[PDB]
Amino acid sequence: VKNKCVNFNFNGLTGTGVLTESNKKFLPFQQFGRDIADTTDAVRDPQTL
Amino acid sequence: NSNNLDSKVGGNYNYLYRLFRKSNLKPFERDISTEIYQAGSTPCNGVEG
Amino acid sequence: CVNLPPAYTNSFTRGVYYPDKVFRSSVLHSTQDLFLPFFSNVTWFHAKRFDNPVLPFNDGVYFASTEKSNIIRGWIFGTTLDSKTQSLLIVNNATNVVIKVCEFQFCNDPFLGVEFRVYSSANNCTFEYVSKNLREFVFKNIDGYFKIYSKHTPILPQGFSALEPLVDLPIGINITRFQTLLALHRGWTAGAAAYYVGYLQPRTFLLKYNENGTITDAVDC
Repeated sequence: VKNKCVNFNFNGLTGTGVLTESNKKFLPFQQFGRDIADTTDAVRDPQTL
Repeated sequence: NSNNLDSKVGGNYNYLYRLFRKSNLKPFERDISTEIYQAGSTPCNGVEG
Repeated sequence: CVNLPPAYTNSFTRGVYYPDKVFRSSVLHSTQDLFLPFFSNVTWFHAKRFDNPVLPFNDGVYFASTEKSNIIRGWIFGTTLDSKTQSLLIVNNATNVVIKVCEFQFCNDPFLGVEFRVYSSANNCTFEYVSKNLREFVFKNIDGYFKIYSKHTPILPQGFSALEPLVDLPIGINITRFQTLLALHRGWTAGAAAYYVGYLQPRTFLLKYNENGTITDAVDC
């Protein structure tokens, strides 16, 4: 579900927020992305990739 | 507990432990050496006396 | 089995790798880890010329090899490279890759052929994973895990390139010495086999991640 405030669990990581499509590109040894405050700002979907 | 599988009436002697090492192991380390351990200062020539 | 003046150079800004598996963008990030200090004195071995001595492995190793015909094959790591201790052997046999932790009886002048003369015996195996260039490598050994990082570049250079995770191995052994594996030609002839060796120690670095998530510069504090 996109563009709606949801509770989510991604591979065990829980949280709350809005999910959108990104322009980033992860190297194959990466699943999560952090910001300056160590908070999770990006995630790879384990089915669609 | 496994006293119903790994126990034998006359005594099971197929499970071994290491005594008499020179120094202490490091985490997740494995030593499978079979060498004669020198307790005193006599120079063991690969025999047990 | 067949029984057949040092040099130095400077490592400017080499031996940097990704410490985490996390993606970061347009930031400066500081981290403490085992790194190769900047502007360090680095040992150089050429290839008559045939340098394959036993070198120390203190707390990790940086390795570089500038070849053009693939004569540096792999390595052997251990403590006492005889049948009394366990030892690790990484080798490319020209068609496959082998790692094969075992109890090896190693020869004094091990080498390959343009043919396989490395060891005399192998008794107890605990692991098997049989499966104009620069080719930098980094080796570490922490808590029973042998870590490898690697990077490839066409064209010691004086730039910046960060090494990427390659593999971790659960081998569980004490490692104190290592030795390089070379292949000699056809009595024998050598070739271009310059290889460079360094040593790591704990340092706090400041790395710079660009907008695509790539490390482009670093500072040694």
